[PDB]
Amino acid sequence: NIKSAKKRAIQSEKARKHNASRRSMMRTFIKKVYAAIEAGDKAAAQKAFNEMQPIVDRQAAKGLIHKNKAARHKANLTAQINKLA
Amino acid sequence: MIQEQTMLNVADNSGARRVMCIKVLGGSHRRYAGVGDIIKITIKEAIPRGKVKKGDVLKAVVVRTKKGVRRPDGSVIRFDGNACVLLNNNSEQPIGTRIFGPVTRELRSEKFMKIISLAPEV
Amino acid sequence: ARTTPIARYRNIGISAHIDAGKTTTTERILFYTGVNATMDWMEQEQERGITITSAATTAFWSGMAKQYEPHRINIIDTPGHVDFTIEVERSMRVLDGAVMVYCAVGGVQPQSETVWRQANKYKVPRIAFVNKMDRMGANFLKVVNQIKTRLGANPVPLQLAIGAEEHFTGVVDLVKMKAINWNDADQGVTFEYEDIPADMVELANEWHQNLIESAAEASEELMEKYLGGEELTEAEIKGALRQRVLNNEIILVTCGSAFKNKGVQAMLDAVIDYLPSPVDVPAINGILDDGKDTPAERHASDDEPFSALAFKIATDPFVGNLTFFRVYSGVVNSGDTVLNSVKAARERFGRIVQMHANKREEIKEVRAGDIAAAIGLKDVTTGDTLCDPDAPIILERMEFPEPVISIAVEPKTKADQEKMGLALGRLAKEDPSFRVWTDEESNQTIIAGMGELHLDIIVDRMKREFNVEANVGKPQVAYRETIRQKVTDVEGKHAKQSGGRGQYGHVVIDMYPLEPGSNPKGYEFINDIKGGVIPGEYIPAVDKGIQEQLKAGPLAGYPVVDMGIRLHFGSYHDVDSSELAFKLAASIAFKEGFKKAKPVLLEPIMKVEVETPEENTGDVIGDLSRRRGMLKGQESEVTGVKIHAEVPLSEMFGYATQLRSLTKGRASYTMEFLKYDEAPSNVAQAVIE
Amino acid sequence: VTSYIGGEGHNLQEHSVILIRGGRVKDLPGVRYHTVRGALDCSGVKDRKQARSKYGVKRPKA
RNA sequence: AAUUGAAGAGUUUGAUCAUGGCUCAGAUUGAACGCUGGCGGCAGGCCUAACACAUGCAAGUCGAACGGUAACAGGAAGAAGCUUGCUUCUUUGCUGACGAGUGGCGGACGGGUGAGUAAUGUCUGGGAAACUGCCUGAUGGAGGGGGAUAACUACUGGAAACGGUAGCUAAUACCGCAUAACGUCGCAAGACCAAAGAGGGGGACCUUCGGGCCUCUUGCCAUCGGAUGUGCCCAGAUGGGAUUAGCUAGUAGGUGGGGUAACGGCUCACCUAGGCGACGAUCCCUAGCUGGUCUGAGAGGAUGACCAGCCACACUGGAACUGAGACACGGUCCAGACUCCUACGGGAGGCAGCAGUGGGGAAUAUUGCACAAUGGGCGCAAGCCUGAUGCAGCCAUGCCGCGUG
RNA sequence: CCCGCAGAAGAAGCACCGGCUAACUCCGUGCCAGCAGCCGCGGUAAUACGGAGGGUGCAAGCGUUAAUCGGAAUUACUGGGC
Ligand SMILES: Nc1nc2c(ncn2[C@@H]2O[C@H](COP(=O)(O)OP(=O)(O)CP(=O)(O)O)[C@@H](O)[C@H]2O)c(=O)[nH]1
Ligand SMILES: [Mg+2]
Ligand SMILES: [Mg+2]
Ligand SMILES: [Mg+2]
Ligand SMILES: [Mg+2]
Ligand SMILES: [Mg+2]
Ligand SMILES: [Mg+2]
Ligand SMILES: [Mg+2]
Ligand SMILES: [Mg+2]
Ligand SMILES: [Mg+2]
Ligand SMILES: [Mg+2]
Ligand SMILES: [Mg+2]
Ligand SMILES: [Mg+2]
Ligand SMILES: [Mg+2]
Ligand SMILES: [Mg+2]
Ligand SMILES: [Mg+2]
Repeated sequence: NIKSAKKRAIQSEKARKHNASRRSMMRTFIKKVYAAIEAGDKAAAQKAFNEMQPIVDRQAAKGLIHKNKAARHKANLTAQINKLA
Repeated sequence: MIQEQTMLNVADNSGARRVMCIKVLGGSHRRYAGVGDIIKITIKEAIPRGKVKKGDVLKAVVVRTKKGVRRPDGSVIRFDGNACVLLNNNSEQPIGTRIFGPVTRELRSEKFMKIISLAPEV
Repeated sequence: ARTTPIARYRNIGISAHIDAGKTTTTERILFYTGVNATMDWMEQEQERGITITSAATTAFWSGMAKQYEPHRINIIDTPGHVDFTIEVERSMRVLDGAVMVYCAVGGVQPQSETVWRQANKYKVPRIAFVNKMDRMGANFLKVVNQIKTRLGANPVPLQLAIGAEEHFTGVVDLVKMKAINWNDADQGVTFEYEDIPADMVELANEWHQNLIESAAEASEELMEKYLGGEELTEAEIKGALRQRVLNNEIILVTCGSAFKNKGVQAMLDAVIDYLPSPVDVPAINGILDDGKDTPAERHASDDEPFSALAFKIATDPFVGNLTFFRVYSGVVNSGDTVLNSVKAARERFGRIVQMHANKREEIKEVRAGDIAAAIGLKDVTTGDTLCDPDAPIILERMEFPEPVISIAVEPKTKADQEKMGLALGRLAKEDPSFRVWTDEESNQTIIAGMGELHLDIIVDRMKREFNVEANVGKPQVAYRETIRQKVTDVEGKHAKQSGGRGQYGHVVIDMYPLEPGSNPKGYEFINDIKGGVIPGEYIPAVDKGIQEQLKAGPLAGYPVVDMGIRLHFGSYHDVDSSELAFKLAASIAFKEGFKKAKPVLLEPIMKVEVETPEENTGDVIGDLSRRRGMLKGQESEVTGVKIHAEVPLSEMFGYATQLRSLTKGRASYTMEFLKYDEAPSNVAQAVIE
Repeated sequence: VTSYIGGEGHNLQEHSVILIRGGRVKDLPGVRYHTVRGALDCSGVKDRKQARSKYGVKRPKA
């Protein structure tokens, strides 16, 4: 509507698209880790875990995931990666 | 092709919903109406709010027929349904104020201009 | 605040017979004034293609030759027709100038006659424009001659036409003696101010030399030099004729073809040239409040105490009530609190709008000699004066044409009944020439207007603007009943030997008819009782008894009228007889007496006065006769012929419409109740409920 | 609903617009309202002088 | 000192007493109508249609984040008609400043409304598992690189709303890399995470003579605190109905995954067969709650306008995105009802913001003024924005004075 | 808000007066026209209808209606009954 704080709309669209691809990727690494967990491949798990940790940790700082989610993920995944692996 | 009996879907607000043809105007022994001819109507359905009501009797323009329409070159446009727009008995002219579904360029008459201005297509 | 032009104000109204072009020409103006918007914008008036309500715009004319210091013209295009004449009474009371249009083919014609009389009624200065010069049968001078003969006026052709019908190319300013040439495209504008052609030199070498001589007759010293063959200067002629135009002793004629664009423009010039300013005009008459006269006067002055008249009331869906006015004197600023003198209530001005050709522009101030619409004013009807509260005055108020046609309307769907009451009410306050009332007897809604068409578009306005459709019929009639023969001693009796109060009554009377005597009564009760055959205390009830049946007689309901009754004989029991017992006997006495008295059905007759041209007093006379009507005189009133007749009401319905047809549209008439007379048998037996 | 028309004389007929006041009449059972003289189409009582506020009669020009 | 204050009368009967209804005197009102009408002060003013809405206004602001010049001014990489230091054209972003654009903060506040909500709310009182912009106390960071893009430019589509291809560019936009604890995960060993610059002035010294360099003011990252705000949990109290008595499958619990800022059937699979109800479940009907307001001696009854707190809603149904905060009154998407513009191909919109119109009604206001004060948004600030607010207009609607001698 | 200036000058209504209920007469009218919160006024001396004079009560307001509580111990916990 005819109020130049409509540029806000066009900005937040750029934002979604940004957040879109990053948060997509982040998730697809958290996907990879569980893949091992399900496969049983004890090595691949730590491989990816240690591969996703930097992503997840950064994304908390970037503020598109904010702190305790990053915490929780690697937290309970640790609690799973060494429950037989 | 519409003929007496025949249910039409209605393609405007007005409230009609399902409407039956009780005559085909335009000639002695005229058999079918289609394309964009006019027909005499009886209201079988009607909305609660409604401009028109059940048992009302009006006219209508056929705007969509399942047998469709030709145009030169040879092409054909068919629509899945049979649809008309309710017209005031005396002045023709849509009684509704919105159209729904496509209409065809054949309707490009003087008196049906209002129809094609509304209507989101062809 | 400041304002700008002032005194260069041209308040003119265009009006004429139907067609003529008195709206085409109005739009043409707007084009020419508006170098660098149809006045028929009503829905109904676009469908039908006719002016129904007077349409006001303002626009600025710089003068076609560039010649002029720019003037501000307030134009008002009005209806032709009749039916809505009110839209000219008002549209002629208020403004200063008037441009009478005429068809090059249709001469004067009946409704030119009416708007003419209305120009005189308010003594409004005027010029003239003969349009449609391009049409088959065009003849400029013929119309000129007709203005003189048919309207008994003093025309002065300020111009001359270059040919006629399909060969109509331009005009001759017979002051500046040049044949103005309007060109091809650009519709108007341009000129090349060409000189007279060889064809017309002899005619052109007239002017009606009694133009310069009609310019002469302005003042004698203005002609003394004319007498000495001194050619008067162009400037002192324009001043001269204008002087006399401004004095309604002369009418300049201009001609043109708005369709071909060859003409409208010269006429605009001619407006400022010869039509008044708001100051070349008599200051207004009026009264003070409780007190007496003094004309309100109120000189056309910005620095006088404010005073304006309310003509025309409307309602726009988005801004609410519009109330048009003409400011004669003083000034109103947005927020002033003026007084409605004729209602003894004050109003507070708020928003103000000037209809400006094609845009409702907003204004904060409105000076004298200007017109406008005030938004939001609460209780301002048409004809009211809006003056200064400290310097209070009633103004003259034009006249209200008074209806000629009446009709009963019922609201088709019983629900709408309420809504009718409202809408008829609204349309009423807008249009004072329309009226509505409820028949005091036979309770049906009745509307009345200035004609068949008038009523038509009123009803039509109900549907369109209030979604009330209602169908229409001929009003019912208030019949009466009486007896013909004086009937001798008829016996009404009671005797109630039942189970309680005795109750016996016996009365013998004569029910004799009367003549339309004593206004209130129409009913005579004689106590011609014997010595004391009935006590004088039971004599008030027998009277009361009879009183009861007179309300709806035995023939077909309807009031019983012109009756006399005499007491002669009766009897009682020393107790059993009673207040009631004789009242009932009277009831029985009224019947039988009534059955045997040869009853008859009365109908109401009108005293009808038709005013008509000498040409067809025969047809009118005859129709009156045809309507079962009785004639009683003819006077021969000056120019028409007052025709007097007694004709039954139930037969005068829709009279106006045919009278019009019989008399080319020139024929007033009037009626009021006179008496009740015997209805012809066929009538009576029909009137059966 | 039915409503009383107090005061001497009145107009009022088939299509009049009026204003209902509330107030019964211990003589007309089922009549539980008064008509308010002088509001809308209902004219005031003619020539009334005492208690004109009721019966909607304006002060007779002192 | 301080909630210290309770009246009866008329009417049933021939008369009486009792019973018992109806009625009246009091106070109060966001009132209306009728008659009448002088002023002022303070206050109140759509109780109905949460009905539809023309028009204007109600959210902007930073050039001290960035490329910048279209306009406005001055200064001009400097000039005429000559009116020789007064001008108005043509050039220059120089400086003031500033249209559009990227960016930033705000748009989640302020203001409206009472539809929904009988307990997903509210009031009182408790509680543990949470996040929190701006403002703040404290500790350290503020290294070095990289890929893009609006604007712009060349073509090009529309009636308009909007744009379409191609090419180029800046940053406190964006993304690696380095750095990495009193931070996150971990028993530990260990793993792993960030960011940004910009201005005012200036001795030397130095200079592609732009600056470097010094200094001062701001801004950026990180963490633990504080403050304010919010989320979540329990208990009691918060209308009428039994001519509503049964209700309940993610139902009630457990386990384990997932999930959120956070606890939790919040979610999912499996397992137990539970959970609620006459101390009123369920189902119907009505309703925003409280502080309080009116009445009353009190206890009670009645009530929830104006002020303030809390909740909910933003044409209707639904949905997420952005973000510290929304599932967003003047944002987005989808559907609906409706209206409006169209050059008929297509487009646009939601006054329960202020003012105002139509409509409903017994009934309720001006399309006013100003940011001067108070206060909010951005800004270093000046300032700009601010229909919050401060005032004025209209109506005896109220309360209080005063007059009309 | 202050001080000047003119001149009583620009500024009084509404309800009520049978009992409850503060305030009485004439006249018109005659179970009519009408009044009325309740009882009840009106069918020839009407303090009750309508006008008038007089009076009582309020006063820039007065009435009427609508509405809540009171009176109502008439839902009675306080504080009633069969
Ligand atoms: N041939 C021709 N026709 C003309 C000319 N001027 C006007 N007309 C026609 O007359 C017809 C009616 O014109 P119009 O302006 O409506 O006249 P009017 O005065 O408004 C009729 P009303 O009385 O209802 O207002 C139009 O068709 C118009 O074109 C003309 O100069 N030539
Ligand atoms: Mg997010
Ligand atoms: Mg109205
Ligand atoms: Mg800028
Ligand atoms: Mg509700
Ligand atoms: Mg790193
Ligand atoms: Mg678990
Ligand atoms: Mg878990
Ligand atoms: Mg009690
Ligand atoms: Mg919504
Ligand atoms: Mg909005
Ligand atoms: Mg007394
Ligand atoms: Mg008497
Ligand atoms: Mg009396
Ligand atoms: Mg009590
Ligand atoms: Mg009891």
